[PDB]
Amino acid sequence: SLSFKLKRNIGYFILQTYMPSILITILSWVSFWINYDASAARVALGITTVLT
Amino acid sequence: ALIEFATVNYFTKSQPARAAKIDRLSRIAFPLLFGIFNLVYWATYLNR
Ligand SMILES: *[C@@H]1O[C@H](CO)[C@@H](O[C@@H]2O[C@H](CO)[C@@H](O[C@@H]3O[C@H](CO[C@H]4O[C@H](CO)[C@@H](O)[C@H](O)[C@@H]4O)[C@@H](O)[C@H](O[C@H]4O[C@H](CO)[C@@H](O)[C@H](O)[C@@H]4O)[C@@H]3O)[C@H](O)[C@H]2NC(C)=O)[C@H](O)[C@H]1NC(C)=O
Repeated sequence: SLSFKLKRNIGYFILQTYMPSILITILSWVSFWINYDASAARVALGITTVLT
Repeated sequence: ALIEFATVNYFTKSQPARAAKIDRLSRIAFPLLFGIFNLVYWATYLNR
């Protein structure tokens, strides 16, 4: 038996899937700084974030 | 740009002068910074 122990590099996944979702969550948080009198804006933020 | 808009909206109806000033400054700063970055990037990556 010849065996290999492979450790997966993570940088690609940081560039591809982790950073985008973090940024999308920050975007979601932006909603709380918009006056709660505006409905279209906040719902736009939330729905767009969910779909993204 | 989005955070700048959020700040402007936050300061609107409380300090309209500040919001207008920051919007006016951004209208110039953002394009100029983007153009400078593009120039630097293309210069440093087209000459290697
Ligand atoms: C990747 O995946 C593979 C597959 O699982 C791993 O391969 C295993 O490697 C380990 C060690 O590297 C193997 O274990 C070895 O077994 C030998 C034979 O075992 C006999 O003796 C034991 C009791 O000691 C009985 O229970 C068994 O039934 C056999 O009769 C041992 O001789 C080896 O050394 C042991 O004894 C010496 C005595 O001096 C000690 O110094 C050692 O520390 C150790 O205790 C060792 O135990 C195992 O069998 C392999 N798997 C298979 C399926 O065979 C790879 O290790 C893993 N990692 C990598 C990097 O590839």
